[PDB]
Parts: sequence; structure tokens; C-alpha cells
Amino acid sequence: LTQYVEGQIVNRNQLTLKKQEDIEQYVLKLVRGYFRTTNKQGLNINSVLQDHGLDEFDSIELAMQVEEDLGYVISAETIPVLNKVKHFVNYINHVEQFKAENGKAPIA
Amino acid sequence: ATALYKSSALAGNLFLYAYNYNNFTANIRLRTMRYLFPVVSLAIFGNIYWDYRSQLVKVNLFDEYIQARAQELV
Amino acid sequence: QMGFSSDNPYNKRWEYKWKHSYYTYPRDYEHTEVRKPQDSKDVPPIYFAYYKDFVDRWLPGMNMWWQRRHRIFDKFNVYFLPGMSLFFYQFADLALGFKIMAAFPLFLAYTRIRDKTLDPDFKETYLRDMIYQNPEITKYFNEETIHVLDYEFEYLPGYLCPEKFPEYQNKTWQFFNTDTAQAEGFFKFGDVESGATMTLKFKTMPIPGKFRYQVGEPFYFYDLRAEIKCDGVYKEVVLVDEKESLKKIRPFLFLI
Amino acid sequence: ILDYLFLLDLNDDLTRKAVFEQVIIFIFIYCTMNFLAWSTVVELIWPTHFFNRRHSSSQEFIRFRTYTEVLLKISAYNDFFYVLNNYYYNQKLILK
Amino acid sequence: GYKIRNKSIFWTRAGWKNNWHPKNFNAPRPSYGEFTMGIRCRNDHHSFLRYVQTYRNMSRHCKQYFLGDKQLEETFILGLRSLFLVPYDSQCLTDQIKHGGERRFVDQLDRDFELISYNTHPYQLFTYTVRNEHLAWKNEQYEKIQKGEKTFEQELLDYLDEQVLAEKAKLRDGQNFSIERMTEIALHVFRKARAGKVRPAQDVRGPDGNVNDFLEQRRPFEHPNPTGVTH
Ligand SMILES: CCCCCCCCCCCCCCCCCC(=O)OC[C@H](COP(=O)([O-])OCC(O)COP(=O)([O-])OC[C@@H](COC(=O)CCCCCCCCCCCCCCCCC)OC(=O)CCCCCCCCCCCCCCCCC)OC(=O)CCCCCCCCCCCCCCCCC
Ligand SMILES: CCCCCCCCCCCCCCCCCC(=O)OC[C@H](COP(=O)([O-])OCC[N+](C)(C)C)OC(=O)CCCCCCCCCCCCCCCCC
Ligand SMILES: Nc1ncnc2c1ncn2[C@@H]1O[C@H](COP(=O)(O)OP(=O)(O)OP(=O)(O)O)[C@@H](O)[C@H]1O
Ligand SMILES: [Mg+2]
Repeated sequence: LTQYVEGQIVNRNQLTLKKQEDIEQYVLKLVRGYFRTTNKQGLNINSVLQDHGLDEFDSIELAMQVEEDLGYVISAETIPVLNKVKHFVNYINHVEQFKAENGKAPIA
Repeated sequence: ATALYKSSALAGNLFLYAYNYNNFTANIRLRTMRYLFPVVSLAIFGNIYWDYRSQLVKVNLFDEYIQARAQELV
Repeated sequence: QMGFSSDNPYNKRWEYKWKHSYYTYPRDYEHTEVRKPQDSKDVPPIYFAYYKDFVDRWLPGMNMWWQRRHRIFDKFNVYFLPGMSLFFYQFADLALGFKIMAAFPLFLAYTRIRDKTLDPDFKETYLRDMIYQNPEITKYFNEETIHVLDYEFEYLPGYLCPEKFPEYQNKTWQFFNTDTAQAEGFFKFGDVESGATMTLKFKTMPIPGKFRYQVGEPFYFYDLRAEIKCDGVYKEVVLVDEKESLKKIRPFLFLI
Repeated sequence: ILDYLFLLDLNDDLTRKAVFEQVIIFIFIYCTMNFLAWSTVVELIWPTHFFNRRHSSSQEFIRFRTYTEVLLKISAYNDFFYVLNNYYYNQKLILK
Repeated sequence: GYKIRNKSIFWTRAGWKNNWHPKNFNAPRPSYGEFTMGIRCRNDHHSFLRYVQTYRNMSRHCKQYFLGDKQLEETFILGLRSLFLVPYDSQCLTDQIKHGGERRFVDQLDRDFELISYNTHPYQLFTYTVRNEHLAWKNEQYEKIQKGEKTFEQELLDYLDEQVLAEKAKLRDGQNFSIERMTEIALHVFRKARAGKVRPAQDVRGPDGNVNDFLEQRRPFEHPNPTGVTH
């Protein structure tokens, strides 16, 4: 559960959102944290990542970061459809609903 | 002389592996050598010692017979 | 259920389909997070490439045969072919033709065991073309915004109810098959644009098509149902109903 | 202890086949031959790589940066390069 | 300086500059269902997702040895994208390749990842060496700054700022201190500083300002020519 951060081993922390308002804030904080993102303040819930300097390969790096922060195991079949901020918010909810009803994580 | 040379040539292979240990161990393109070098090394050792051991047995059989057969003829 | 499964965490429904170009197997299984240099083992042990091929290729292949072993326990594979092999094996030393006629029934059994233990693969492109043609589904789902949450598809064990499918009460067919060759499953879908989810349940069976001896479609959806759920709307779509399909077409009853 | 280890014998090989002593001669020659041929093939890709990476670019097309060219520009720049950029920045962007 | 004169240099039997579908005798031909009994083919529609997972792996498996260096992770990403963007930006029509360029490139990236999973890929070892040399130079600057000492890089910047003031105080007729003029001033200093490293500045003469250094010299008694004879 530990990772290196600037040469120092730090314990990694996982988040549990379970709330709509907390998801929209996390995705924006996530997308605004990526060094390739343009117009970070012009970014909203209905923002197309293509309009902010992000391509298909950047959505992967973002999804890879969602697994780090939330502990999800995202399949390669789901990544290429995450092209908007709205998509990350709805996917995160669909995963929380799946685990709350089916008692397990979705197929990876 | 033959057993000593073949033992030195086998030791030469062990140096070649040690001199190139980092490559044989970490580079996967040389994995087959890493895996089968000792099998070939044992098969080489076996031939060296087998021949020495067999020659040694025969020499001892030859020596014990000429001594026994000689006393019978005396 | 997926029969071929390694310790790899990603892409479970594609593990048997993907043909990698690796000379050997990767040192570690696909990482689910960024790890430390000390979490992994440098210069993996000797004979590691062989160990991986056994636990990543051989072992999951035998777990597939064991998972679906109930589909090969037919009197033809169990008694007939092994008995045919023993009859000619007693004369194997007389000529070569006896060695052949004794090994052929074994190669034939392996082929039936091989094909019957594979994961049932339907033509998924035919399926998606079918649902994306329905307007009630395209309202909430699109290929550019759809994602898979769960997948299940497995053969049905034993013979079915002998009133809905009287075809399988055939002693000649039962001699070759102990299963039905039908499969049942579902698809858990989600749309990241509309926020909708649906469970696409389906039942399949092999059917004959346009020909006398060959099967037309080994996995024909004779029942296809979608239970769509949205923000506050629940819909139930019926793309293929079994009551209307079973009156037009009947199963195929594979032999050999 | 088993009889399979008898294959290690070469003192009395003339009693069974006397073939091992002549076959390995070919194997050593075959290895030497393949060593000369294969080493020539895999080594001689460097003249083409050296020439193309230095003479194949043209002005009517875009030359895209490679992985190595990215690491060198960002993590292998020298002192003169660091000074020149800050020298241009201070004079024009700050001091005009 | 020198241009290729042959106008037919880029000609192939398949067209001009065609490196995607070279002309061969056994050319691809169609297949008809009604007449085809069986077929053996390895082509599939799995290359897209394999192109996605291959990126996720090569990125995540390389970051294991970056030690949390954020500036290196971002630099590596830019380099990783340059490797995956080759089919999208090349002159070669990757969509017209002989038997599917998608499967070809994906299978090629898989061979790179295999080496990456073992931390034996030459791009990895090159990144470690390049980065260590960079941090050794950055730490040298830090150790000199904590002591209040001046770095060799700041001494140049200050020496260049004052030279600009001297050159523009006489440039009154015009008032366009072009970027060209700013450049030749810095390069002239660089050439003198570059030669100063091998021959440091002893006196007011400056870096590499002694003629006696270029008189006849001899190898020291303790370090003779080890590789060849001397006479
Ligand atoms: C014209 C007259 C003709 C005379 C004939 C003789 C001609 C000269 C022969 C020269 C070749 C033989 C070398 C003999 C030693 C000479 C000294 C020397 O090396 O030169 C100075 C040499 C420096 O070289 P340099 O020229 O000045 O500059 C080099 C550059 O810097 C670059 O640095 P570098 O390190 O990369 O350079 C390496 C350098 C030097 O490399 C070395 O490190 C020298 C060590 C070579 C060892 C040879 C193998 C012996 C294995 C050990 C046997 C031990 C037996 C007793 C065991 C007792 C304990 C139980 O070159 C070599 O490697 C020479 C290798 C020669 C080819 C061997 C090929 C063998 C396969 C073919 C077999 C053919 C049958 C005959 C085999 C006979 C074997 C007995 O000095 C050193 O290297 C100091 C080493 C200090 C630490 C050594 C620690 C011990 C290492 C032992 C290795 C253990 C291996 C695994 C165990 C095996 C046992 C089971
Ligand atoms: C009385 C003695 C019994 C007879 C002994 C028979 C020995 C059989 C084992 C040696 C033969 C190995 C030949 C393999 C050649 C083909 C390669 C291969 O394996 O493909 C696997 C393949 C793997 O899949 P694949 O290779 O076809 O494709 C994989 C696709 N990707 C890459 C995308 C994943 O699977 C199978 O072929 C099916 C499983 C066959 C199992 C083989 C026999 C296993 C025997 C188990 C019982 C043995 C009991 C003895 C142990 C007792 C305790 C010590
Ligand atoms: N039109 C074709 N032409 C030549 N070879 C083919 C063709 N279709 C399939 N093949 C080969 O037969 C294999 C299996 O085909 P199949 O359609 O069952 O794959 P699939 O991944 O299950 O498709 P889907 O996702 O639609 O279910 C393929 O991997 C291919 O090697
Ligand atoms: Mg399929």
C-alpha cells in the first residue's frame, strides 16, 4: 500500500466517495492535476477532454490514476469511452452501484 | 593429462559465465543458456569423471590379478 | 464462466482470445497500481520461463477441461472409443494398421473433448448490431459510450425439460451427448453519457440453416431480453421472445 | 545408478557406434559458420540506422521527436542550454 | 550542400515511396462464403484493446523504477506517446499496410513491453543513466547554493546581463537589440567558457589565455602512452 513520492516511501490512501457532489469534485481535481490539461478553470462537468489538450492516451493515464485513488480495476474495454468529465462521474457511480447490489467488483 | 585439460576447459566455461554473469542472468535473450548451461556442465563433468573412474577400476583389477596369478605360478 | 483464467487481473473475458507476440511471459502479472522496485523480484529465478508457461498456459487449460468435464462423459467417449482402442491394441504387434485403428479413436476423443470444453463464444458483433438497431436501446446506449460491468455465458447442464425440448429425448443423440449444447447468460451494461444501466439476458441454442447436415448458427438467441434502468425510468425490452421463436425453429442435436 | 548414465562413456565408445566422435566435429563447424553469418546480419543494421536518422529528414515533412530525443532535451541539457533560455527569458519577457 | 540527383530514388514497383504494401506475387485475394469450406487465419479484431492495455502496462511498469520523480514520470509519458503516435503521424499509410498495420504495431509494442516487465529495455537503462547524471549536476548546484556560493550558471547570466547593458548603451542610432545580437554575444562567451573548462583561468588573462600551454608538451612520467609505442 506504499509508494515512492519524490524518493520517499509514503503510505497510499484510498477514497470512498458514495456521493454525487464528492465525485464531481474528485474528477475535476483529477483532470486539473494532469500536466497536459489546458484551461483548468474553464473545465466543468460538461467539458470535452479533447477541448483541453487531451487525447485517447491521456484518458488512460487518468483512468490509471482513478485506480490508484479509488482502488478500482478498470478494464481496457471501458477506458476508450471516457472522453468527458461527465463520463468519469457516471462510471464511478455505476461501479459503486454494482458493488452495492452485486456485492463484487465489475469484470476487469 | 586428458582429464586435467577437460577439467580446465570446463572451468573455462565457468569463467565465461562468471565474466558475463549479468548478461546471462538478466537478459532474457540468453535465458536458454542460463537454464541449460548447468545441465551441459554436469554432462561434461560426468564424462570426465566417468572415464577417470572407469580407468581407475581397470588399473586396480589389472594390478591385483598379476600379483595373485604370479604367486600361483611360483 | 470463463474457463481459461490466469492470475492476471485485467481483461478476463479476452484472455483466451488475445494472441500475444511475447517470446516468453512477462516477469510479473499486469500491475494494478504503481509499485516499488522492491515489490518485484529482479532477475527472476532459474527456469522461470518454463514455470510461467505451465501456470499461465497449461494449468488454466486443464482447469477449463475440469470445469466443463460434465460435457465429455458420454457413452461414446467413455466406453465406445476406449473399447475400440483396446480391441486393436491387442494386435498392435501384428501390423501397423492396428496401431492406427487403436490410436484414431483416441485422437477423435481429444478433438471432441477439446471443442466441447472451450468457452462458448457467440458472434458478439451480430449481437451488438441487433441491439443498436432497436430504438428503445439507442435512446440510452451507444457504442461510443457503453461499457461492460459483468459478463456470464455458460453451457446448460444435462437435458432440459422434455416438454419444451422433446428433441433431446433421443437415445441415439444421448449416446453421443450428455449436455444440451445450449447456453445461457447475461450482459451488465452501462452508458456513461445517459447514466443508464441494463441487464441483457439471453438464451442460445444451435440451429440448422439452409443446409442438410451442417449447423447454421451454434449460438442462436431464441430469447433476448433487456431490463433497462435509468435515473427514474425502468423499461423492459424484448428483442427476441422464446414463445414465438421456438415455434419457427428447433435445435440441431449435434452428433460427434 | 541407472544404466542411462552409461551414455557418459567415451573410453569404450568404439564398442557400440564410434559415431559421437565425428558428429560433434560438424556441430562445432556448424556453430562457427552460423556465428559468422548471424553476427554479420544483426550487427550490420547500424549503418542504415546511422544514415537514416541523420540524413532522411526533409523540410516538406515534419520530423517527430523520439523517446530518446525527449529524455535528452528535458533531462540531459547542459549548462549553456540552461543559461541561454533564462538569458532569453530575462531580457525579453522580464526586462524587455 | 548535396541533394540526391536521381529522380527515381523513391520509386518502387508498388508506387512512389510505398513502404506499406510492397508488390509481391502472392497478392491478397478475396474469399467467398458460398465457396469456402474452411480457412486458417490469425487476424482478429482485438488489436484496439491490446493497443490500450499495452500502453497502460508500459506506463505503469516503467513508473515502478522512477521513485516517485514526478518530473520524470511526465517526461516519460511524452516519450511513451511519441512511440505510440508513430502510426498516426507517419508518411507511411499505416491503414494500407499489407496484412493489417494495426496487428503489426500492437505485436511490436508487446515485444517492447516484455523487455520492460523485466526492466531490461534499453530505453529504461538510458533513462536511469540520463537522470542520475542530471541529478548529480542539480545536487552540485544545491550544495553550492546552501553555502551561499555562486553557481557557474548564475555567473554567466550576470556576466551576460551586464554585457547587454554595455552594448545597448552605445546602440542609440538604432533601438532594436535583436535576438540575433543577443545570441552571438552569448555564444562568444560560451566558446571562451567552453575552452576554459579544459584550461581554467589562472590570471587576468582569463580562461584559456596562456600561450605557453600550447608549447611542446610531454606525457607525465606516471602516465605514459599505454596503447602504442612512442618512438
Ligand atoms: C606468448 C606467450 C604465450 C603464453 C601463454 C599464456 C598467454 C596469456 C594467457 C592470458 C589468458 C589467461 C589469463 C590468466 C590470468 C592473467 C592475469 C590477467 O588476467 O591479466 C591481468 C588482469 C587485468 O587485465 P588487463 O590486461 O591489465 O586490463 C584489462 C582491462 O582492464 C579490462 O578488464 P577485464 O576484467 O574485462 O579483462 C579481462 C581479462 C582478465 O580476466 C581475468 O579476470 C583473469 C582471470 C582469468 C581466469 C581464467 C580461468 C581460470 C578459472 C579459475 C581456475 C581456478 C583453479 C583453482 C581453484 C582453487 C580454489 C578451489 O582478460 C581475460 O578475461 C582473460 C581470459 C582468457 C580466456 C579464458 C577463456 C577460457 C575458455 C577457454 C578454455 C581453454 C582451456 C584453457 C583454460 C584454462 C583455465 C584454467 O588482472 C585482473 O584481472 C585482476 C583480477 C583481480 C580479481 C580476480 C578474482 C579472481 C577471478 C577468478 C574468476 C573465477 C571464475 C569462476 C570460478 C572458476 C573456477 C571453478
Ligand atoms: C497413463 C499416463 C497418462 C498419459 C500421460 C500424458 C502426458 C501429457 C502431458 C505431456 C504432453 C504435453 C503436450 C503439450 C503439447 C501442446 C502444448 C499444450 O500443453 O497446450 C496447452 C493448451 C493451452 O492453450 P493453447 O496453447 O491451445 O492456446 C492458448 C491461447 N492463449 C495464448 C491466448 C492463451 O491447452 C490445452 O491444450 C488443453 C489442456 C491439455 C492438457 C494436456 C495434458 C495434461 C495432462 C494432465 C494429467 C497428467 C497426469 C500426470 C501427472 C501425475 C503427477 C506427476
Ligand atoms: N471473415 C474471416 N475471414 C478469414 N478468417 C476469419 C474470418 N472470420 C474469422 N476468421 C478466423 O476465425 C476466428 C474466430 O472467428 P469469430 O467470429 O468466432 O471470432 P470472435 O472474436 O468471437 O467474433 P465476435 O466478437 O463477433 O464474437 C477468428 O479469430 C479468425 O482467425
Ligand atoms: Mg465471439
